[PDB]
Amino acid sequence: SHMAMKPPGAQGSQSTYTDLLSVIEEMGKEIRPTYAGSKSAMERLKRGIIHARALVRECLAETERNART
Amino acid sequence: SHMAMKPPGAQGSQSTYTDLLSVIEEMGKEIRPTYAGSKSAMERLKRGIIHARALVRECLAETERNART
Repeated sequence: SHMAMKPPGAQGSQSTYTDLLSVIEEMGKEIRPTYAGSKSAMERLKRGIIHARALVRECLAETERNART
Repeated sequence: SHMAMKPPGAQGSQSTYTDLLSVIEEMGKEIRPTYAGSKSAMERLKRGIIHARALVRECLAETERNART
């Protein structure tokens, strides 16, 4: 683990993978309307997990070949 | 069958990023009690996004070194 209290933001210029970074936040913000009983935002929140589940799965393939530090 | 194959760890070279694939689905399980008004589960859902977004930017460090899309 790494608690980035002093981060570089991200700046990982890899759009297809940065979709994953985006989706985490898109869900993260729409947790509040979901919690307020909005099934519309809840369905979007779910669909974010499906989107991000596929995102990680596809990236795993080349990240296996990458695995850099 | 179902369009969601789950490989735990074939080649050991995507291991920290495999944890992220777990976190995605573990946010998926928090959605239903969050929507049902459970503030504890909602906090676990948000802290799931905090965990997930961290793991993405951890990889973005090495993923900017990579350049596909």
